[PDB]
Amino acid sequence: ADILPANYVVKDRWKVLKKIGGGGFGEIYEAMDLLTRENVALKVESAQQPKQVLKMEVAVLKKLQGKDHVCRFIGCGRNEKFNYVVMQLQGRNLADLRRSQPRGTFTLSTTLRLGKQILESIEAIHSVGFLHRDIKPSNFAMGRLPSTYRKCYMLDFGLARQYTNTTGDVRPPRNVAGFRGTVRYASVNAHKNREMGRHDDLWSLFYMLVEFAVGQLPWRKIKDKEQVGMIKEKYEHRMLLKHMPSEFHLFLDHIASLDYFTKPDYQLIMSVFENSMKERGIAENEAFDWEKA
Ligand SMILES: *CCC(=O)Nc1ccccc1-c1cnc2[nH]ccc2c1
Repeated sequence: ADILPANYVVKDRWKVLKKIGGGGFGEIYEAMDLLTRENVALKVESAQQPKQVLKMEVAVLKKLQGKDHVCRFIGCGRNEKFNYVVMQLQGRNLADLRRSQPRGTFTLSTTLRLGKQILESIEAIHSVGFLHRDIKPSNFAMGRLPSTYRKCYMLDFGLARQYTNTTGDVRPPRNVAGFRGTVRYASVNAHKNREMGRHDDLWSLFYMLVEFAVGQLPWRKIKDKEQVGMIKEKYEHRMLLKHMPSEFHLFLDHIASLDYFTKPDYQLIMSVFENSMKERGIAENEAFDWEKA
């Protein structure tokens, strides 16, 4: 049930090499560019598929050309079997690198640095009027190039939603909106099936880091969406920060004090990182855990 078989050629330029991603709403593929000879990420959506998501993916991707932490947009096109998008290919994702770590934990060096780069791409997308809503390790990756290999990127805009309007006002929230994502990094907003904000992409960020440092989350074992929520709804979030820098009592207070509407203070959270980095002699020119330096 693969949309393209190998050695298929889209638009006489992109020879499919293998599948690399699947899911409900599309398949992803490594392709050789036959024009420019580099390889590339070709994502594809069935033409008939009900939930025409890819197109909206390609709008976010296009508004974000210019920004860092975004794959270069190569091309898109549709025909009577599948719609396609072409973009730059990236390296190991964070989930996979995190598991590679002996203890399943990054140093605080690598965590705080990742922190800074993930937060930019979040602000970035907020800036062009979209929530990611599905923020997780496996949704970020590293470059594979001299020019990018120490660069962490953002993948998927599948679950993305616009929160503004044509001008720049905040769309009104739905009275309900059913969480459609990954439980482990879901806010309590999402568990309560309330319309997600920019703060909810920042809750996700918060929990991602805690797991990169500490190496686990309280609920990591559970897969019941409802349970997890009830635990997260009852848990003391300061208990996570017991082995984490004291600058993360601010990040937590800040996001616990936001709603849908209220814009987050991105600079504040960018400091919690840069301060904690400083009170620890951590430089950006430091190696990452996976590096063999
Ligand atoms: C530059 C993009 C990259 O390396 N990864 C990628 C490439 C091509 C298509 C998709 C992705 C991607 C998109 N959405 C996703 N949702 C879950 C996982 C992914 C990966």
